[PDB]
Amino acid sequence: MDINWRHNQSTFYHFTSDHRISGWKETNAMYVALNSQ
Amino acid sequence: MKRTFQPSVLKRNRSHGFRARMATKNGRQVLARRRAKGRARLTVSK
Amino acid sequence: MIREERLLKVLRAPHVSEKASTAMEKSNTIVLKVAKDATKAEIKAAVQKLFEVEVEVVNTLVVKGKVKRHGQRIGRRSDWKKAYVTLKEGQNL
Amino acid sequence: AVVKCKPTSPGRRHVVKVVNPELHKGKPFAPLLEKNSKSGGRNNNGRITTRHIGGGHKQAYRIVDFKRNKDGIPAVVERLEYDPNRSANIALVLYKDGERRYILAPKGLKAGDQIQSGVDAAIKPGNTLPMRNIPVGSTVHNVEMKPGKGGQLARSAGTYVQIVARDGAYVTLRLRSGEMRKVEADCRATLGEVGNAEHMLRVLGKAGAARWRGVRPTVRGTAMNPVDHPHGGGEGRNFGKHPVTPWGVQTKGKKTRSNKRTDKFIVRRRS
RNA sequence: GCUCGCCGGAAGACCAAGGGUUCCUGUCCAACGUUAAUCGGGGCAGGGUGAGUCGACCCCUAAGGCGAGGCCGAAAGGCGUAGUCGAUGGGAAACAGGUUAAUAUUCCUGUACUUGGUGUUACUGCGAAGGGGGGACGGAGAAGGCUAUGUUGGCCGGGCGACGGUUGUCCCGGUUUAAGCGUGUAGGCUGGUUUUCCAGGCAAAUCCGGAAAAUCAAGGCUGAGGCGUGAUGACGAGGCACUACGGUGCUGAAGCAACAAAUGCCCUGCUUCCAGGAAAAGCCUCUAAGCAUCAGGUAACAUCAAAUCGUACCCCAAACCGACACAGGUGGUCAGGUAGAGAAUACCAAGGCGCUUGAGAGAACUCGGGUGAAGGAACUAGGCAAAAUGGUGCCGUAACUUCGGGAGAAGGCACGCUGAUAUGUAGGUGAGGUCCCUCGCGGAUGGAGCUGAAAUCAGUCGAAGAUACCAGCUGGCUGCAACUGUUUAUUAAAAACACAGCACUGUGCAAACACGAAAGUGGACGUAUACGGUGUGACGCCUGCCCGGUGCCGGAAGGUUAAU
RNA sequence: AGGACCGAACCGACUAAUGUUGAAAAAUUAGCGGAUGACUUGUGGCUGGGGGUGAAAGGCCAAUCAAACCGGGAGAUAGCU
Repeated sequence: MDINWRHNQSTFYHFTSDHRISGWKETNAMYVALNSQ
Repeated sequence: MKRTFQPSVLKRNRSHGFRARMATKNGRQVLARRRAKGRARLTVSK
Repeated sequence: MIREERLLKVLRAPHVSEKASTAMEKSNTIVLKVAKDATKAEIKAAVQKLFEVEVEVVNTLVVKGKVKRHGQRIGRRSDWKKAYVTLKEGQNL
Repeated sequence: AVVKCKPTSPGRRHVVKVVNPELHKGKPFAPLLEKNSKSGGRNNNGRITTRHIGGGHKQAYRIVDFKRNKDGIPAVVERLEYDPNRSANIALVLYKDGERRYILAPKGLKAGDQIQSGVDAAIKPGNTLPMRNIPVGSTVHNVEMKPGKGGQLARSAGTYVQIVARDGAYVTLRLRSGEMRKVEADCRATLGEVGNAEHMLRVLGKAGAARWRGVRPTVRGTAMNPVDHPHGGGEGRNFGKHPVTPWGVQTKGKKTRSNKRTDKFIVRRRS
């Protein structure tokens, strides 16, 4: 359980996805930034 | 959805197996580092 | 011919179970654990010459070892080989 | 015979076929066939060296006799056949000693027709003979460039070469290019012109026809990004550059012959 | 255990890949199981995988890998000849029934087949990393002959029935049988046989190829299925005797015919079309060197051998890939009934499941749905969403057009059930009988029986007959793109990319060009009617002027101009 | 006959709604496009990082791409926090 918890905390450490906050969290930040311009 | 690891034993061995690490200079250096690090399984054979 | 020094090392134990038992009491076959590298000619010759009976035919399977564990330490047992030795009409053991 | 297809279903609207009722409907002659594996445009390094190649139909190679070595033995043309490896058709011929061979089919040549290779051959279309024995001003195909080597000039369909001069040990040849070239006069050549001229009149009609001759699509350079082709980029259509190959060498004019070894043999370049 | 619901071209069954004991039995409930658990793919122990014929190994090869020498390269190393590996392909042979808690084309019963070794006997020219054949192989389409399978009748066994009727044009069930061996059919292909001669198959050849004759008109090859045997056997609905009520033994009737019919088989066929459709071995043949009263070949018989590894279990999934017992992904094989064109869809059979939290209540609100007065786009960025349309036959159908289309334009009418025509027709199939015989798996006649649309007329029911499920909304003007396609895996499917077609330009073959310190390889076993690059992008009418700038091509006089 | 027409398997992904600490690190449901072809799919092989491949989007190259991943130079450098 401890090994699975360390690896499953280590899941989104090297991500790329920009529309999702922290790799996973859905948001509207594309529209927020885009409307700020 | 179709994930990346679609397993096949024959491609596992032809690709990353022992006779294929020993077949060249750099794979032999791979085996040398795995033995020197001291590793329970060197290649992926079975 | 097969040398007798080879031919003694092949048979290892009689196999006791209920499939073995019904094979003896129903179809003349004695079931026995053999050497892992033992061929059917060696098992046939070794039952011909070590229990002095007449063997009709041998059928050999290989049984795979079970991954047990002690505490939190695993381990596979060990593969063995099992020979179904079909005798002729005149036999005892 | 060229035939416009009737325009049922687009795709057939613009097709022109070149049908030939005198070609053999059936299997080719087997012991002159061999395996011809398709490459994909890719060398022994795996890399695409010639682009736009790949796919298409499976083809078997046909050993065509370009040398024409059986001298003095006559041969009757057994039949004409479709060859997938060429523009022209091939004639299967039967020599008098019982040996069949495929030759390139010249223009007039039908089934049941005598051809004959060698020095003392009659001058009539289909006979391969050395060019010191052919008259000046004769159409001639399947020309050798070195004696004994095999034919390499005028092999593609509807193509001939005219012999214009015999100055010494050399014959001046008007190649189909328009180029005047000197060839050694001991080089064999086959009389007549090679015979499927109407090949150039076909029109293919759709995209998949090109695809089934093994010609993958051609992405044009200006549609790419600047990292890909020198033409690249630009906010809608934007050319602005002198037109080049994908490797920067000028297309549209720039001469790319450098031989210096065979410049002796070129009397006049093409125009 | 009885009911109820769900899947049933799957949510059933069998595998491959992958996993690796999860399989089966006994036992335990700590943790694992999104709850409880006596249960479990969990814990512990024991058991379980049986092969000459299935698969692998093996023989042969494709793509491709590696590669003695070799060519090349500062070194490492690249390429590659001989060779050697490499299946996803080619190559010998087993089927039915029974059995275990758990394996079975493997065990048992019955009946078989294949390939090698050895021995005997009879005849005898055998012999290759060599020659020839063969293996040997496309897309589409069309029927014909069959079968699997199903339906109905006959037969056999059982029932006469909780509620009106049900001894009959009644109800329920069964009606199965293989490989192998023998026969040779519906098809399909090909003229056959004998003699002589030859510049071909590196040599030889009796084989192949070729050229002459002569004669006969048939022979040969291949082939589904049927039929006979296998099989007076097995299986069989059910009864009988004991019954650790789990079953265990014994016995066991009929076991036929008609019709329908595949996407399976004849068929690697046939017809056709361009886009012109693997290789090598096994296999059959020919001989060379050699061996020639020997060895070897062929045939019969006998005898021996056929090793090794896989075999459990899941396999559209709780066991594989997805961190999960995850609403996802995952190749092949089998494919019953009724309605239906159908592998759609509805309801079902075989079979398998009810999705590992439940009990209530019946607020707002959210989600998935049903219906809605009058109105009917007034909503809105925009008819988004929903509603509507929806089948088959027949009538009918405009502009425009590349003469194909548009077109299912548009718009209509008919549709159930019953009866008659006709105790079910037209059609399909086709027995007994009869006739002939080159006599049988034959052809001619004949129509019993079975199957069976579709139409008209008459009648009848309902508000409604394409009644459910399933199943086009239509028309008008216009921009872009000719069209089918492709693309931003994961906010962009588009007018963008592609395209056929056009043009310009390079390229004479050791081609230009590309990958490569090089060797080499692709271009291409191609040769200018070809190949590469660039732009434009079907088709129709067309494509005007400018060479001063930048580029390219050509010129060589003069100026300037490096190493030396 | 057909890069032909309608339409399942099969391939895809146009719209809407849900979901958005999901059942799911891209799906479900209802409609939707192709569906004999430039199709689709299984098994194997080949191409590799300024390199591949690209019907071209800077797309894709193991949930990573205007230059992959791993290890090293390496405690880079950071007048900045």
